[PDB]
Amino acid sequence: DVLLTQIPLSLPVSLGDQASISCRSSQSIVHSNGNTYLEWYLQKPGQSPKLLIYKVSTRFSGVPDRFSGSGSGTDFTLKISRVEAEDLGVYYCFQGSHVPLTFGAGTQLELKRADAAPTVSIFPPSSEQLTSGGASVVCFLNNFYPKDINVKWKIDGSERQNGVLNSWTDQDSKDSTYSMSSTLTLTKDEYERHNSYTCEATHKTSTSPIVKSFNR
Amino acid sequence: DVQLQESGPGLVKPSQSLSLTCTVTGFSITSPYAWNWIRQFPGNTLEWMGYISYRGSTTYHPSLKSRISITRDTSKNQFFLQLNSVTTEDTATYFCSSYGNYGAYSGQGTLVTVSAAKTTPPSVYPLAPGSMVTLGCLVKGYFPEPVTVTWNSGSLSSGVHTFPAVLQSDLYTLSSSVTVPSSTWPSETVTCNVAHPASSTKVDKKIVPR
Repeated sequence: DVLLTQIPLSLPVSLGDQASISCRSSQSIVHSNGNTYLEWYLQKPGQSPKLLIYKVSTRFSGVPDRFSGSGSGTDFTLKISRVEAEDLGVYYCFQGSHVPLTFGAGTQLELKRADAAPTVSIFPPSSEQLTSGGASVVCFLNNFYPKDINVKWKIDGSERQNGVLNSWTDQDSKDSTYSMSSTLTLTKDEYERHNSYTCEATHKTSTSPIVKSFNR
Repeated sequence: DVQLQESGPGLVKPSQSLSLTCTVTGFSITSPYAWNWIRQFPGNTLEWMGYISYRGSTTYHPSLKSRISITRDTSKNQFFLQLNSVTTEDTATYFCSSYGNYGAYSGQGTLVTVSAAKTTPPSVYPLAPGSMVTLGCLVKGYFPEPVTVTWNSGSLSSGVHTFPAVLQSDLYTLSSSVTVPSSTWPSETVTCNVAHPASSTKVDKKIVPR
């Protein structure tokens, strides 16, 4: 199998800047007929991947001229001369030269912005849930940048990792930030035999976390 | 003008076989070159499964070859995917795609969930706190995907964050938050609207102070 290696996997850019994504072939992608079936797809959030460039440098119908593609042998490049907001998403290189036809891992093209600390919100279990013998403690770490943050839960002075499930949103179309939700799932009995519930936003520390808590 | 459209059961039990249909309009499936099936794993990687040429000959991914069959109906202008001993690991968005000198066209994709789980309605929990105020909603233990979460029937949108569903264990869970001015809550009504098509569920949950 031909392995396609994409450099970088995350590309932070400012609107109007140049952007370049590289696709490196683990072996030659020249088909038995002489053509190189190297393509670039763009997948916008909520949408399917759509072709931009095919046969290394041929633009597809309706693709702007800011998108160009180049390469030879084992190194191919996608260039975006001037980044527009509609251009954000995941860029995949694909080879159709040798079976099995393979794709790269994808390159998240992202909007660069100033660092923002998260808005940490902790919520005790809802009384409706306790009625069924479950107790979910919910925490939101909203509107932060970049993704260099983590959650830490503490129950009565001890870190807790079991029963924790995290979920991340894509880059926000409002302000280019990120958000995540963390859920600590306990039985009603587990919840009722502890008092202090802490949620923390941590960053390679060194740093002082943003702490939110409640007493039961 | 040119359009490819996937259809088929969006839920299959492990060991059973998935069958998908691609209906092409705009041009004949008899036009060069390849008529492909591709899949995108949950929040993930794309894998090319195989193709049927404009002349009816097939080429498959060597890993899939043994479980896979791609056929067509030139009269109906449709091509088909059959994938045999399905596993929880075959849960993906399946796309039908064409390729020629014009480039390529794709379908919108069809999500196929491979599970032994039974249709479960969600439990919707209002999340109130213990200048700006954040409220939440916990949509726990439903099956299958999807649900639709709104706040105040759609009239809130601005400071809303709906989080992707996490799968544990055979059931999905998701949360949503809304951040409104303190002058607005509890003075005005903030409601969480959750709908689960698969179980004809439509819950409205008022966020009330504790």
